Amino acid sequence: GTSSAFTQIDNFSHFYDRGDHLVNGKPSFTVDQVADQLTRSGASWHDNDGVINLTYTFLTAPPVGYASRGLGTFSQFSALQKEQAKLSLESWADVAKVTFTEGPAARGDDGHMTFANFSASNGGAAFAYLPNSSRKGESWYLINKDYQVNKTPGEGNYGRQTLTHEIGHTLGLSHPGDNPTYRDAVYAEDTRAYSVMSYWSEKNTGQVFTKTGEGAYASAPLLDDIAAVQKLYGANLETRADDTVYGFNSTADRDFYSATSSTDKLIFSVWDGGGNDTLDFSGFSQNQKINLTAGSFSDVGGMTGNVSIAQGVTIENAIGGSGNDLLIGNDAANVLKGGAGNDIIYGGGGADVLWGGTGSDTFVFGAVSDSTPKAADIIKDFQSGFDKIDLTAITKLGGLNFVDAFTGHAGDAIVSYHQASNAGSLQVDFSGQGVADFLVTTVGQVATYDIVA
Ligand SMILES: [Ca+2]
Ligand SMILES: [Ca+2]
Ligand SMILES: [Ca+2]
Ligand SMILES: [Ca+2]
Ligand SMILES: [Ca+2]
Ligand SMILES: [Ca+2]
Repeated sequence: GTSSAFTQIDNFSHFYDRGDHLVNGKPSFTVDQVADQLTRSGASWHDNDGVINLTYTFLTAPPVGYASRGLGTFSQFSALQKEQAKLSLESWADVAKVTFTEGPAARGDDGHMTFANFSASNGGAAFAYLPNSSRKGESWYLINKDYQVNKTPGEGNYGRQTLTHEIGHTLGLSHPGDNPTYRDAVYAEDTRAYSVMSYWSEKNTGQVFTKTGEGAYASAPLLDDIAAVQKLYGANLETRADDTVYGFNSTADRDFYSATSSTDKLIFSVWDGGGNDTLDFSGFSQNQKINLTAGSFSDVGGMTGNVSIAQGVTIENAIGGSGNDLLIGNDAANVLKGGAGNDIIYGGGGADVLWGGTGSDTFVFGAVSDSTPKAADIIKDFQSGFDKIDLTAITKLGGLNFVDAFTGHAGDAIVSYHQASNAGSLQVDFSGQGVADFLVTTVGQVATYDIVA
């Protein structure tokens, strides 16, 4: 078998797997299957420049025919709503080739949107129309004494998510399915852990973002939303194409990608056009499970399934917090830092740079190709007697034969140390060709007893 450490890594890497199986009695849909689902109406704005340029107006007066809509008193968006709306608009433009410019409809634009409030509850909390309808571009928001959610939209609250959700609808995204409850969902991932378009909470799929009496809602497009809107309009590869840090010490310049306190409730899906990026969750004290796999989910900031990387995005670095975290790299050369606590770090393929941080850290290797002589990982702060290099996924617990020189026998391993440069190394000849086919270098001495195999 393998160690528990490896099993924890493997289990997490597969924890949110989607497609080809039932979950909650419903088919599990992959991101692409949901992208189709969310765009099943066939409505979209049309381009051309290969970009959809929309204009939008915060209506200052009721349109012609307004009174017939049964919405009651019309009112213009407040400055706060306009500010939040713009942030919501921006979060969509960030991921797909659609732009929103405040202004009147213009012959040069691909469509025009309108935003406004109404006071009669009968109109519903908020609503919008698909771009193929006669009321294309419109979204309306209820505000009255009995319903105040839309009066103060803000990062993380439902008021902001409503703006995001309604704009998504005006862009052509349908709600995930047609006294309905999650039981009526067409697919398993129809919850707001995967899409802001969903009516159902993340609890239905097992994620935990918050507790009773508190609201926690992604302010920006989530994993499936991004897939859906890019399917419609193409991915916007221009955004944050330089190096970007998301989370703590964020350089993403987006309120929803920023954490400044251990109590922050991050719920976001990372879209990025390139560069050398980092998910920095160093400010959290809770156990985290960070997955750098494209399209995968992470448990961040004491919550679960709240962070994800959009399909097509390569995130290279991760920094855990003070909790006992799991860090899973991808094929790229990753820099993974555990932070305090007892972490389990899995670099994956490519030559990685691993920092255990303080605590007792375990560096897991699941395949020889994870760390070869020509592309070796380096553990920058290995602490013998406390840290561990775990090769059980490879050796299946068969053990290693620690020698001073490869004898041509498979399983032979060599622990070396270079006192002058405080550099250590673990070489292994798994295949038994008489030469190392696996290599891990360290800063700090490694002893045979620090190896789990
Ligand atoms: Ca970037
Ligand atoms: Ca990158
Ligand atoms: Ca940690
Ligand atoms: Ca650590
Ligand atoms: Ca890697
Ligand atoms: Ca590696």
